Amino acid sequence: VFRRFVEVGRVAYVSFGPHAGKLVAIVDVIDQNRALVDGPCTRVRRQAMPFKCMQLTDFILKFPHSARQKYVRKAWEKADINTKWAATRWAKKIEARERKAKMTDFDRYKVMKAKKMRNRIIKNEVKKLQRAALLKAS
Amino acid sequence: QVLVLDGRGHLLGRLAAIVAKQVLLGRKVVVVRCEGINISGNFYRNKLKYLAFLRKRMNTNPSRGPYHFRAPSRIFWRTVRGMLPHKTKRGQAALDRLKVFDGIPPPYDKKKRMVVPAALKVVRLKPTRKFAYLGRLAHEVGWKYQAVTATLEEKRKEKAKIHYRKKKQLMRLRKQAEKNVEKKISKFTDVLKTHGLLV
Amino acid sequence: MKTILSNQTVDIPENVDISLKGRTVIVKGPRGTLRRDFNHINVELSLLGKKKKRLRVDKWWGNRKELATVRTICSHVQNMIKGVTLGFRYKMRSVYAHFPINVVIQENGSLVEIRNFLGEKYIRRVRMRPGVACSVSQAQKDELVLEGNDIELVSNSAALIQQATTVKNKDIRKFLDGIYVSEKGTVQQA
Amino acid sequence: MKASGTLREYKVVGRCLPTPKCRTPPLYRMRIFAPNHVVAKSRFWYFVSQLKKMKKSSGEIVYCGQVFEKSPLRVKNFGIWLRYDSRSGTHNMYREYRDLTTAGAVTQCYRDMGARHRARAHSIQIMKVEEIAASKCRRPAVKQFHDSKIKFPLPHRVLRRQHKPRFTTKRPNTFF
Amino acid sequence: SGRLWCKAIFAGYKRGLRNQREHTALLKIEGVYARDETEFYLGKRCAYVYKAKNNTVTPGGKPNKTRVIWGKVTRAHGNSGMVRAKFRSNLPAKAIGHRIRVMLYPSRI
RNA sequence: GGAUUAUGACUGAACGCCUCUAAGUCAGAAUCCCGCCCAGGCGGAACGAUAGCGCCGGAGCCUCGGUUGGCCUCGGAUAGCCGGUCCCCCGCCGGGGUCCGGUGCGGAGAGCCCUUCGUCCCGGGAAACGGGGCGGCCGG
RNA sequence: UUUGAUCCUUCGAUGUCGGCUCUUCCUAUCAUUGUGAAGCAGAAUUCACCAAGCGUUGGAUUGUUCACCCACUAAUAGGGA
RNA sequence: GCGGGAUGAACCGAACGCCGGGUUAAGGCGCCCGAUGCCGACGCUCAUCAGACCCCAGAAAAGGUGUUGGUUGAUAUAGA
RNA sequence: GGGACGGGGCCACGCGAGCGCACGGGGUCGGCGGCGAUGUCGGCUACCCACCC
RNA sequence: AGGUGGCCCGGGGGCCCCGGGUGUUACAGCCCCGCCCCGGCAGCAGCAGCUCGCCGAAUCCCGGGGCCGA
Ligand SMILES: [Mg+2]
Ligand SMILES: [Mg+2]
Ligand SMILES: [Mg+2]
Ligand SMILES: [Mg+2]
Ligand SMILES: [Mg+2]
Ligand SMILES: [Mg+2]
Ligand SMILES: [Mg+2]
Ligand SMILES: [Mg+2]
Ligand SMILES: [Mg+2]
Ligand SMILES: [Mg+2]
Repeated sequence: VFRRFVEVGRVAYVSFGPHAGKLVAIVDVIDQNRALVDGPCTRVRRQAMPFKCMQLTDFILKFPHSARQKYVRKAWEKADINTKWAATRWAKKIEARERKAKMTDFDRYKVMKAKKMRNRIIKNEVKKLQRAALLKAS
Repeated sequence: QVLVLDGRGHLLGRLAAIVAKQVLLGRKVVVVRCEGINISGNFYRNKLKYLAFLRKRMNTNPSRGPYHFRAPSRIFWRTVRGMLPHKTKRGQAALDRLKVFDGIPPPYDKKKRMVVPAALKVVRLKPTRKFAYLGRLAHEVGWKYQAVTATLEEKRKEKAKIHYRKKKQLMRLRKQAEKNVEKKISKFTDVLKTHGLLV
Repeated sequence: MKTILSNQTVDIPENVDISLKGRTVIVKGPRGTLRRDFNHINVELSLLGKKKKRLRVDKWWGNRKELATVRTICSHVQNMIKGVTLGFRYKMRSVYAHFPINVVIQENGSLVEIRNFLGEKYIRRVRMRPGVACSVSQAQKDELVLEGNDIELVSNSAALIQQATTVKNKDIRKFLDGIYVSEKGTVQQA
Repeated sequence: MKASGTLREYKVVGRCLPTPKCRTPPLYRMRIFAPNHVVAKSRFWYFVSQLKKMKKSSGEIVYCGQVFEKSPLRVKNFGIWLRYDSRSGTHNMYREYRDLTTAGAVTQCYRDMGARHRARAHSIQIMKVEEIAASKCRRPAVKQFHDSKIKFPLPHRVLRRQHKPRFTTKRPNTFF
Repeated sequence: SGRLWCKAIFAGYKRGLRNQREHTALLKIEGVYARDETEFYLGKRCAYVYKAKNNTVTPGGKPNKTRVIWGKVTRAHGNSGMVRAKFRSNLPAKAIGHRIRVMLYPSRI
């Protein structure tokens, strides 16, 4: 089975390379493994980009297969992609690895000082919900 | 401080290309279940590739001849001994760090085993090609112990289904006390989200 | 070159309801169920429609060596439906010139002894494949009818008693004996 | 020629030099594909010294300049008339591609003739490169991308960065 | 009251294929896997700690049984994360695979 | 005895017909490989009998060195999987189906548990079924 | 596995023809095992494939390797180290 | 004499006082074995004897509906 | 000729006297700290043994 | 025309898509040509830290690592 399709008018997410972590669309399919790619709002110039550096989401937006740069900006800020991308459960765990890499050593000390009391409470509840299922059983 | 490895789905040259470097760099490696390894190419070509090695015995006293081991362990140890300088005291003091087992012994079943992704058949082979197992190969070439290994690799799968059930049974209790409590750990999470741990 | 898409569809009649879990199909109906797993072929089986009235199979990005696998599954599925609705009946004669060929069924349809072939005292203890029920015909002098549902279990076991009885060391332009196959047919008729 | 990098695209005009015999000579011009502005000159005296009696010692390269592309943001369907020698007897060819620029559809032409014919770099005479509208293409590797509603999935994404997590614990996933 | 150094496995001298130059000894560092990361470990004082039979002096302590060979990290090597090192006295062949330390303290942060 | 060569056949496309073949499936041999049979490795196991000797917790002396936190476990698929419902049919809780949630894996090894400067007062929170030291059984 | 051509190594020495005895090896297969085509009805015979595990003899004359002839046989195949 | 061609009187780089630092040549970078643990780029190829780098240690005429390209005319909404 | 208040650049504008910094005819400190008598500090070479090449 | 508003024939769902045909910007869009100061403006081998180059009398400043002091 398949669900996510390459189709004229789909928004992909560039994984690596020079343009790290930007949503961008697909205008055209040149060949088996090459295309014509543009995103005007996330600070990208209209260029040619392969398929091995993009992983793709379930957003489409309707425009012609060689449309110039305006009709994309109309369909883009019409559907408001730059909020629904940031409202997904997929680009919140990106800034989570950014907050994790940008952690000051004091802000690591306040996690060692927050887990250590935090999980001696869960363990003191599981100890009572094993034998809250054992008083009934015995 | 001691590595472990599985043997299903890994290739033979790609695994021994990682392991003959990681041994020489001071790291004890144990590779278990070396009958689920599979070899590239079809079956009958790797069998004639091996029986043309079994025909090569030293002519005047074959007891001095090439010791043809038949187990899939002492084959994987053979094809590591080739990737090592086994005449010098930095080869003979490295092969006593490696330890190879057929099947899986009880000292290494209640431990989490690591899996190399760079040597897997589904990654490093096109999916329209042919592969060949090693166990059915050794049985075809003189290994007498599949009728024991198959049932000792049956009694532990039955023991680990049970251990996965009681792992789920403690996890649900953990997510229900984590549903009851969070009135009083409401403040020990607004300090974790702003440091990126529960997204 | 690399062809981008090729597909094929099969209509199913409404005495049969089919489904699939993953890649192995199952088809049940008037005479039983059959299951065949296609896990070595790497295609996409889709089953379009409410009431499940037809099937469709795809293969993306394939060369000439695997555009062959579009039709040769549709055939083993039309054969899967025929072997459940109708069921197969292979009729096979028994040519002999001078000695009498003796044919006797052991095990209520699941074994065949063969005697007196070319005067050979050597009986041939031929076993069928589990799934096939042989029989001596009626309203005909010499004839076997093999019946069953799976064609793969029928035709191989039919060819076994065709190769069990051969001719050693002589001509086969003159010595023409054996139980040969006449007609491939179904149990009942549409 | 060493087809290294991507082939840039030069336009060369050249001539013989004036004699007391003739007052002014006429001027010729070609289209040369070259990695730089020197082997376009050493290719120009080969395609001129294969058609007219003109040598390097009796001429001068009047102008040798880069030619940009009129529209490098559109997608175009090229078509190339080749002429290549072989191990036994020369041949002509006509072969199409699909690319943006002529420079990339000849970087592609030299790379595909290297792959499918082992025609080396010193055996290839590019005579004519013309872009075409979509009707007169004859070969099936282009006419199949002629659909307005094209649609295909990415079936089997084999992973990379094979050695960064080099010793992991979990088996991967190749369904996306 | 914990470790204040970083692990480093000695790997080989700077050799060609049929020579060898023992005055420049290679290292691998657990955690670094490219040449672009190893700009942190330039000029860091590395060391090597062994032990022997007799008893020797120790700066700020009673004479123990242990000995050291100090050193220094000079420049990178390869595209993977290997790095060279210049010790004062050239190293023995007993330590191929054993453990040396590298410090951090001639810092540049 | 097993796996199969040579060769002989089945279903079945490419080539709307065909066809032993390209994917899959069957029978098959003085050959190959194992048994029966002969030796038993700087390879192990169980059981005994144990002569100034062993089963059990003190300051000291010579030597041999490498280490400077641990992870106490499903099996497997890759043109697919993971978890709740077992509301419901079936097995002595288990799987099968329906359905509800995730799916570039967050019930993530890019990971999680432990965290070592010491003590004395005074309170706020969280424990109260708690912390530590000895008599009743197994995992095997 | 024939004879020739050449002259690189050994002439302060590599013991030089045949046979007896004795292990192993190759296949370009004479016979036996399993299989195809015939101007193959059976019986006989010729042709080819996988295939070298197992066999391939007793004697007169000659210094003989070579030859030639009498018997038996399943077959009296050819050679190297 | 030296680095490379696994090995080697002549081939390819290069010609020497004893030593520190740097960079290169012919060559090479899965492991032995210093170096790709590049998100390397585009394609052809399945062998029951695949194949893999000057001198070099081996091989052909002819064949193939095995496949990938190509070339010339003669049947295409002229149902061929 | 200014155009009737115009900003930046010109090594243009046969005994002058004293002082100092210096990317200047090949490195100095006019800077320091812990270890030392029967168990320890130095000695490359010369003797035995192990290892990399 | 790399076949879209519509229009029109055909099959699926609880109007919508996917189907094949007709014809000119259609309730999408592209391309070619004339003129409006090479129409007007920012900018310029582009800090949309990568659409495509060669350069420095038309080029200068900081900082880091190593080895050596005759
Ligand atoms: Mg006969
Ligand atoms: Mg058997
Ligand atoms: Mg069989
Ligand atoms: Mg210590
Ligand atoms: Mg002599
Ligand atoms: Mg002698
Ligand atoms: Mg032969
Ligand atoms: Mg060589
Ligand atoms: Mg030369
Ligand atoms: Mg090498």
